[PDB]
Amino acid sequence: ASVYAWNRKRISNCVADYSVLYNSASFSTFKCYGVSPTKLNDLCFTNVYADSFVIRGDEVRQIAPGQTGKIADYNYKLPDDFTGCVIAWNSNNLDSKGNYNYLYRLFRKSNLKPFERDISTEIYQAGSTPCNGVEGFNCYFPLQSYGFQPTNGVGYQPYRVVVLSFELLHAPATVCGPKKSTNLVKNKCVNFNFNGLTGTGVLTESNKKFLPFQQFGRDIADTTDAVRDPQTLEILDITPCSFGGV
Amino acid sequence: SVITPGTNTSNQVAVLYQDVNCTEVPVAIHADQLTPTWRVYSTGSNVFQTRAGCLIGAEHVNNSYECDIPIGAGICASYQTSQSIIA
Amino acid sequence: SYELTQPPSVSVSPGQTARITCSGDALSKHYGYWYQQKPGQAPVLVIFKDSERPSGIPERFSGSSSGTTITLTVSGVQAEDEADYYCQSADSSATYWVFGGGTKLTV
Amino acid sequence: QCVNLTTRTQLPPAYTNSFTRGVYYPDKVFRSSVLHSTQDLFLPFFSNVTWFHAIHVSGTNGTKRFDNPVLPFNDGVYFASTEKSNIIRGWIFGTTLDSKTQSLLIVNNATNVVIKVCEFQFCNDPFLGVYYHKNNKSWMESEFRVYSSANNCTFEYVSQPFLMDGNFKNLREFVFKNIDGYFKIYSKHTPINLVRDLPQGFSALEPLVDLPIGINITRFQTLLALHRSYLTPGDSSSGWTAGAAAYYVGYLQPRTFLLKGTITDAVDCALDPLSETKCTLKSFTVEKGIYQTSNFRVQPTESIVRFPNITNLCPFGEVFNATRF
Amino acid sequence: QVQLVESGGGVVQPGRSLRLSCAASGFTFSSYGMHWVRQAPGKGLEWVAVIWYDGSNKFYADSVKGRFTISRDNSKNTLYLQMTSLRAEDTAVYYCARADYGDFFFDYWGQGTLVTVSS
Ligand SMILES: *[C@@H]1O[C@H](CO[C@@H]2O[C@@H](C)[C@@H](O)[C@@H](O)[C@@H]2O)[C@@H](O[C@@H]2O[C@H](CO)[C@@H](O[C@@H]3O[C@H](CO[C@@H]4O[C@H](CO)[C@@H](O)[C@H](O)[C@@H]4O)[C@@H](O)[C@H](O[C@H]4O[C@H](CO)[C@@H](O)[C@H](O)[C@@H]4O[C@@H]4O[C@H](CO)[C@@H](O)[C@H](O)[C@H]4NC(C)=O)[C@@H]3O[C@@H]3O[C@H](CO)[C@@H](O)[C@H](O)[C@H]3NC(C)=O)[C@H](O)[C@H]2NC(C)=O)[C@H](O)[C@H]1NC(C)=O
Ligand SMILES: *[C@@H]1O[C@H](CO)[C@@H](O[C@@H]2O[C@H](CO)[C@@H](O)[C@H](O)[C@H]2NC(C)=O)[C@H](O)[C@H]1NC(C)=O
Ligand SMILES: *[C@@H]1O[C@H](CO)[C@@H](O)[C@H](O)[C@H]1NC(C)=O
Ligand SMILES: *[C@@H]1O[C@H](CO)[C@@H](O)[C@H](O)[C@H]1NC(C)=O
Ligand SMILES: *[C@@H]1O[C@H](CO)[C@@H](O)[C@H](O)[C@H]1NC(C)=O
Ligand SMILES: *[C@@H]1O[C@H](CO)[C@@H](O)[C@H](O)[C@H]1NC(C)=O
Ligand SMILES: *[C@@H]1O[C@H](CO)[C@@H](O)[C@H](O)[C@H]1NC(C)=O
Ligand SMILES: *[C@@H]1O[C@H](CO)[C@@H](O)[C@H](O)[C@H]1NC(C)=O
Ligand SMILES: *[C@@H]1O[C@H](CO)[C@@H](O)[C@H](O)[C@H]1NC(C)=O
Repeated sequence: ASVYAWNRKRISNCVADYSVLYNSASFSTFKCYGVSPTKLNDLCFTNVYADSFVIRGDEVRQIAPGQTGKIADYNYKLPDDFTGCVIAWNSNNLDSKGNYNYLYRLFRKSNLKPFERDISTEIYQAGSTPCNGVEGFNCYFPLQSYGFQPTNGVGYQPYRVVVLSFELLHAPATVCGPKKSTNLVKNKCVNFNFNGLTGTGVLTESNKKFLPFQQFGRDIADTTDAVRDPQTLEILDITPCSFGGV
Repeated sequence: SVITPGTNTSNQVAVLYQDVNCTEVPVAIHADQLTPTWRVYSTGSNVFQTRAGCLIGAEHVNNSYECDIPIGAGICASYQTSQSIIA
Repeated sequence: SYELTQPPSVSVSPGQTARITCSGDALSKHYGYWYQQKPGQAPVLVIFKDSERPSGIPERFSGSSSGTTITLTVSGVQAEDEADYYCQSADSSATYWVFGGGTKLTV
Repeated sequence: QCVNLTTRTQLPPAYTNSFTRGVYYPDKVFRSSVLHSTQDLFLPFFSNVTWFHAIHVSGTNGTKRFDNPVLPFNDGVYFASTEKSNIIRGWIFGTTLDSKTQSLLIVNNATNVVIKVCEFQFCNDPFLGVYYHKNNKSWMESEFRVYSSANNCTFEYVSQPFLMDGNFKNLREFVFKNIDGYFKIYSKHTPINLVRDLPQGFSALEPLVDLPIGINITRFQTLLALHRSYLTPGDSSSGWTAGAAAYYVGYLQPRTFLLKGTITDAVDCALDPLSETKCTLKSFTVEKGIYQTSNFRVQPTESIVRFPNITNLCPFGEVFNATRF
Repeated sequence: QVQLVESGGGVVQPGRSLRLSCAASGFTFSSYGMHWVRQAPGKGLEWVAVIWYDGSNKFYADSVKGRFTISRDNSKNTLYLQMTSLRAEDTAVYYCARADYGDFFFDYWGQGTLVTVSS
């Protein structure tokens, strides 16, 4: 799809091994923002919101935070707290013939708020003339085509640009990396790990009953004090061993 | 600065605007942005001009007693009679 | 909606009156009715809610609704019995009405 | 489909006091009554709410009375329902409420609640129907008249029935909460109570199912199931739950609180100077004395720009559209 | 009792708008939703059309949907229409029908407008 008409899939219920994704060598431009690409498929991410679209390859720099000009102000905006990833690679065999089906948003009334999809197609009157559908001076229709002719220079090729959105350490975790679950340890000084919430602790038992819903409680200091098992659904209380001196 | 006899005691409070002359209280906060409890604390009747800025929410008397809640500049407050925050 | 199942023509003449059988599974949801076509081409309702006849009717029988089919309102015959009947089994809330091609009554 | 049920609007409701009834349940852990400062979005108390007349059943003469309205959504609403005989069979949502935006269908049924996200051609006022057969006594097949244009649908979910069915009024109350990313459902069915206000006590608003969709949601419409006939508006003659079908709409606003033989709940917002003092001290009891809480400042009344008297424009095109450099 | 005084059946081309009448007698007019039942001479009855009491929804039957517009007006005191582009189907004795909700019944039936196309 096009950049303003970006298609979003909510990908759920995964044993998601992302390490084989970027190690496939077809993917040319790869970066990630809040997580490094080394430790993607060791964690849980609760979702993948993948927003998938094709840009011409000259215009691929405007999708980082702190950018504007054609994509971020008009087509599709990434906010400054985007923790996910940017994947880009050529599709000149796929999305280029003179291919003209892919389009762009060239004008908006205001600046585009991030993670929204706008399909407004009435024209932008930059001047004081109330124009209707014409392409004269200071009044313009906002949508023109990516003209994907394959036989031009570098940057003219269609780049399939997919960004990936997710949130970190939210309570229902259903998209995770490949890792088999171990079994319970019962008051030992263990290196614990519960859906990415890792550390060293002594895991004791729990008998005093909150309410039904979310994964973790946490203390005054904001560190976790008592943590959910994601399969058996009881609570192990985190105590340490041997803090202090000699 | 608020002045209270305690939440155990009462819910009557008095507010000291500090160091300022006080025709200017309805521009000194956005009480219009605040809850309309604060329009009593934006304008009201129990207003007495005091050396450290004036006091609202309390009644000025001339009768001198023991300094229960000190305000400043020789002025002290107490909560008594039907009970009221007297100054 | 779709058309109700009816007999086209029943011809009978002893004094015992055979019952016209109207069938179908749509009578449970709203139920099978009777509409006349008198001499004069002046139809009236003669029996409504399967049970009650209105005021000032020429007094005949009623319906019972035993399961799928209903025995109708015909009593012992007079000389004015040339008029026929229309099955009308309604629906719930989409509100479609089908009358059918009707019956005949001739001795 | 559209049997058009927009009514030129009848006798208005009063806005009766909501006492609490509105605290939902955060977390799964094991502590008992621990005075807990967690932060989540909960109900304000003793301000305005609204209820409305569902099927405003008149006396001898009236009109047809299906008046189920379309409302905006401020990213979370406490819902309540006095009704006991299960005419509420779901809810519908959407921002455009058209085929432009994928639209939440949640619809209750005799053995499940279907959950769907799909851009539907919405009828402006659809309705559902529960009637009586002549032959079977209570066969409650339900005719879903709310979704028409199934274009780009992805979400399909089969659950338990949310509203289920005993003399007195059972409040079956809900908190829904639009958050971008995940959408939250918080519900309570109370036992039997005769209060013609919203019935007394707190709410144990338990969580049942989560929706992992979390899109833009702007506007709201709930669902009422009634076999309304086509026929006579004065002789309307449905007569199902006359007057006790009143359902109650809350609101949420950014606001802070305290939790609590187990943990339950409480508060932490600054509204008056006294709650400002309890905000700054972070203490619910405040003792006797003078306490410096916050700071005042005289606000900007307007804006002025002061620029000098120049008229002509700068030579941009004398280099940017010039000959050469 | 009600008996529907309707007239004005007459000359029409096939594919021509004739604005037939169903004036009423006996009953109140913004508290009954009036039906229409047709009958060809030589066949039985069949329901065709119905409105509500302010022109809100205008139901027609499952083969003739959209090709009619029956309506109302409180001043004219008739029932006007345009039958739009008939396909040699409007050779019948039209009637209206007053229903009063005894679980979806019809009560009384008038005299009958007859409209004819010439083949
Ligand atoms: C819900 O309520 C809706 C509004 O009701 C309101 O609220 C309620 C509570 C109550 O109080 C009401 O009183 C109140 O008004 C309502 O929706 C309305 O439904 C009407 C259905 O008949 C509909 O009328 C039709 O409109 C279209 C035009 O579409 C619109 O046009 C406007 C103006 O240009 C535009 O702004 C819009 O964007 C739309 O495009 C029109 O085609 C219809 O005419 C056709 O049908 C006639 C039937 O006999 C026929 O005579 C016509 O010739 C025509 O047939 C064919 O038309 C095409 C057109 O391309 C030709 O190519 C073709 O050759 C024709 N012939 C054949 C054989 O195919 C109709 O408009 C009527 O036209 C006749 C023509 O003589 C006029 O006499 C009438 O006066 C016209 N009617 C009106 C009302 O003006 C109406 O537009 C809808 N309104 C709205 C706001 O949506 C409905 O009750 C409920 N909706 C549901 C249940 O979905
Ligand atoms: C009338 O309705 C009831 C339920 O409302 C039908 O009862 C079902 O009977 C079958 C036969 O054993 C059971 O397996 C089902 O569990 C029953 N319940 C439902 C909800 O289907 C009853 O059969 C109906 N009567 C007739 C004659 O069909
Ligand atoms: C699997 O996980 C779910 C939720 O985490 C839990 O309810 C269920 O009991 C688990 N099943 C087993 C066999 O552990
Ligand atoms: C609260 O106030 C009452 C009377 O003012 C007093 O008897 C009581 O001891 C007080 N309690 C505390 C904890 O201050
Ligand atoms: C307050 O303002 C008025 C007028 O601006 C002035 O006369 C007065 O002296 C000021 N000060 C006090 C302490 O009232
Ligand atoms: C208090 O002091 C003021 C100062 O002018 C005086 O006018 C007043 O009479 C005094 N007494 C009372 C009872 O207010
Ligand atoms: C709520 O809204 C009504 C509007 O009818 C208004 O009269 C009332 O003052 C409002 N506030 C409260 C607290 O009821
Ligand atoms: C209601 O539930 C039954 C079985 O659970 C299902 O087969 C039926 O289609 C549902 N009704 C709808 C979707 O209208
Ligand atoms: C549904 O989604 C597919 C995905 O590409 C799209 O091709 C199709 O046009 C969509 N359907 C409609 C009616 O827009």
